[PDB]
Amino acid sequence: YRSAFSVGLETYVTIPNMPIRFTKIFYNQQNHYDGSTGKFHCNIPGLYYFAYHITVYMKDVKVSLFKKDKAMLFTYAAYQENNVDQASGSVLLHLEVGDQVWLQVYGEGENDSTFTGFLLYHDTN
Amino acid sequence: YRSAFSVGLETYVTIPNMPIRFTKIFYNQQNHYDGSTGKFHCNIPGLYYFAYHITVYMKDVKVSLFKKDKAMLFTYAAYQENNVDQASGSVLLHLEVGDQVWLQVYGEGENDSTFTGFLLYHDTN
Amino acid sequence: YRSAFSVGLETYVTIPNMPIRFTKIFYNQQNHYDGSTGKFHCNIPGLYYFAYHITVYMKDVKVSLFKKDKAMLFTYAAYQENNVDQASGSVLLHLEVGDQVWLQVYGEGENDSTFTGFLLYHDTN
Ligand SMILES: [Cl-]
Repeated sequence: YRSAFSVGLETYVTIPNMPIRFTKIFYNQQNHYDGSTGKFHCNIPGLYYFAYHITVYMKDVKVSLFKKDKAMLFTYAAYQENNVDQASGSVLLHLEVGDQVWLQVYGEGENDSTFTGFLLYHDTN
Repeated sequence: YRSAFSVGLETYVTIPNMPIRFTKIFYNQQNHYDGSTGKFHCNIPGLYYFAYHITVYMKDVKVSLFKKDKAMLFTYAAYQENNVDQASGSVLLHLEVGDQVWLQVYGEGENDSTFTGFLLYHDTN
Repeated sequence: YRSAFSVGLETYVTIPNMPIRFTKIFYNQQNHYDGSTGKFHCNIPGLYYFAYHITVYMKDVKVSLFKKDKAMLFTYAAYQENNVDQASGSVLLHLEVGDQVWLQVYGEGENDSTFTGFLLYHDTN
């Protein structure tokens, strides 16, 4: 059971209020990261590890890791960071088939920023 | 073989000289992280990956990752960071049954801070 | 299939223009990290996760994660960070037998810095 991705941006600060569209692709063999939207689509249910290191050239930075719960049919910020120019973070999240995870930043308009996730434990039922 | 946890705090700077008691729980299905103490208890021996991203609102910050060696019957700082407001780190540690791992900070009294660990390789004997 | 390492330095800023020779060893049971050179040697082909948290006491810092592609017979910077005193990063990289991965920093001459990697998915053919 394989499902992983690692993507980059190579810029200072992308556009806010939208999913960060990471263009640079370090790994994406299962094609579970959508480069056209910046969202990771879960196709294998289980526990996933997400890690990111984002640089931001904005004021009042607000970094959020979103999860769209497919079964609950609603989106929420599973993780949030505030007022940090160089925001780093990592978290474990359990995902179901259809769930979506992506990164988002908010700030006021006035370096490799990464976003990595992989399946650690797959569900066994 | 599953053993993982990912926990948060959602505050600026917790209390020093004691294990950081992470209240927010992102994942804890094996119930190996003690929310009442902030210590992870190893129940499966093997190689574990620990990662943390702590924000601190204190002076002369001192971030330490402690390991209580059950067999050696003594506690030591397996990792330490000094004079960093936004401390990030990750490390691989081999643990035995009964070992304990936790985070601790020291500073002078005057944002999601995470602490994640999971079993990478379990011992085979 | 096991192949992992986690190493430290315990200093402020090592020497530039050369692979960072991490002397402190948190884990190295497969002996795939060369302490005399600072390079990780891949002996099991597959997808590897690399994470690092380097502190630097230099000006115009330039942190790079190098990969020597054994089959292509050439070395390139798989990851790069610029003008960051406390540089953190993580990435997934696929490696073949003979590939080498190491960290490198550039700066102008005027705290635990870690470097961790482990085999996530091994190739199955
Ligand atoms: Cl990290």
